[PDB]
Amino acid sequence: GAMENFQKVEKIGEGTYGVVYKARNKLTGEVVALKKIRLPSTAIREISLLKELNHPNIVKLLDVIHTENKLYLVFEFLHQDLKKFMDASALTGIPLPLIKSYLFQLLQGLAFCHSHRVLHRDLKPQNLLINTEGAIKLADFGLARAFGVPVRTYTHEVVTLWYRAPEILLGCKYYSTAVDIWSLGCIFAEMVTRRALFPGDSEIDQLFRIFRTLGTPDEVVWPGVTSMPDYKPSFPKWARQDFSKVVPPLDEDGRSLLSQMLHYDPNKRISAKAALAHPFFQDVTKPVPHL
Ligand SMILES: OCc1ccn(-c2ccc(Nc3cc4nc(OC5CCNCC5)ccc4cn3)c(F)c2)n1
Repeated sequence: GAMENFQKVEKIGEGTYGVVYKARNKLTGEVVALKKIRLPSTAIREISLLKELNHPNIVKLLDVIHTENKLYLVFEFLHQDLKKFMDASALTGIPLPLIKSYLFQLLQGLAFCHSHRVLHRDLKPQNLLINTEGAIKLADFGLARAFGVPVRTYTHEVVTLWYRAPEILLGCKYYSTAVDIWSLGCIFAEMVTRRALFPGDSEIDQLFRIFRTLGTPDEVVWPGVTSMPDYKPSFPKWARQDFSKVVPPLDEDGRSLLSQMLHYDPNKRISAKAALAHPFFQDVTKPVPHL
């Protein structure tokens, strides 16, 4: 069949929807990352369109193969993920110029996809892939619109809530591009501090962690919040903390940017385009990482 063209080399990992292998294309000679999803007509159309969603900071979708009750997604191969790099950099920290380069690149990736009205909806360090040159790329872009974001993965692993926007947690059915800015803000904070910003272990724990740092949202900061489906007037009313406490020793340009990425109101939250123009990026460079 179709899959006799790919030689499996090694197992990379386990995604939300299926297993990912390093593989060799026998006809072209290319080394690829092959995602195998066990199987929907609408999903096939939506995923096939992602072959056109091409940008240097988006993991290249080389092909989509629907065969034998399975969907194979053939991706470009990269060295490792940001999670491994952050774990490896725990003692010393990722240098600020490299954090800045990576955030700048990821914002370009978001600005591109958002310009075509495609959301990621499940950004997290495991979906950010790096090479030895200094590039970083977003993996799994567009798969959430095709399949949804489940509670558990295909292996029953808990899908993390740590990067989930508060509008999603409060039960908004209609997600804007702002949900990805929220997630990337949380990732930015984690790179700087070497600890997850909001490591919640349930929906309410996630919400209350957000509230304990940013203040419990009300009608002043977020018009309509008190009418949202999963909003309860019984939520405790926590005061907002200073960003100087949350992400030390990050400078005022970095804190300004982060604060705008974590605005409660999706309509007030900074866009990817606007974030690229932020003064934080005035001295941005492209360093080569220690991998
Ligand atoms: O524990 C440390 C360790 C062990 C092995 N590695 C590791 C080896 C190779 C790669 N390269 C890679 C992986 C990809 N993965 C994709 O999909 C998954 C992304 C996350 N969400 C689920 C789907 C898509 C395209 C990919 C392209 N290259 C790597 F990233 C890590 N790291």
